Amino acid sequence: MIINHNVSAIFAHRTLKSNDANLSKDIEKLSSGMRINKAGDDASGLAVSEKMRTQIA
Amino acid sequence: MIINHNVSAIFAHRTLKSNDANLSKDIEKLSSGMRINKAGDDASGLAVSEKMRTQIA
Amino acid sequence: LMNAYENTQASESRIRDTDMAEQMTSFTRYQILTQAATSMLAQANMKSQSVMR
Amino acid sequence: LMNAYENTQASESRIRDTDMAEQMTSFTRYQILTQAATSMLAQANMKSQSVMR
Repeated sequence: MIINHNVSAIFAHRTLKSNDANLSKDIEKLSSGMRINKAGDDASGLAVSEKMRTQIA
Repeated sequence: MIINHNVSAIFAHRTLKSNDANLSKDIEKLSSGMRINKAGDDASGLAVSEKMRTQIA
Repeated sequence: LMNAYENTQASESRIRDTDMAEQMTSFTRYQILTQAATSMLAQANMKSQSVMR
Repeated sequence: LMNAYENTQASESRIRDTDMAEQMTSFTRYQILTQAATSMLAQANMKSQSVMR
């Protein structure tokens, strides 16, 4: 075995890494009660929503 | 994972901070029965209402 | 005088007074949002313990 | 008198009373760090026994 580098640990670190980032956004949307929180969740959806919020006001 | 700081709890608490904050203003109007409890919520609405209450009295 | 007073009181009510039916709907909105943001905050606390193993 | 009492109390409570939700976050954070160093503290003691064979 090539003990010098842990290739499986490199892969496992990245696979775990993405799930944590995905997990964080799920906690974001359940806490705030809205599907879009920051610029980056949906570029178009924010722009469509804000105009509707202008109409509602 | 990053353990020295946790931004999942940061966003949730700041979300909770404004969740509780607006709930306080909901109790104000429900208990009072008056929609404008303090100045700023409707600055000109409160101002016109005072001029109306001036005439009503 | 009475008629004008009655009309201004109706006019002042719209701006100044609140709707009990309307505000309760908004009141229950944040109350559930309060619990949800609280429940997820506890979940975020438990999140970081998983790296100990 | 009653109005200033409520407002002064709010101003005081902000600087004095603590937010339980935010405080629980830092408390749970520091608890894991204590288990982190304790785990590493144990390792550093067993490390010294390599060359001592």
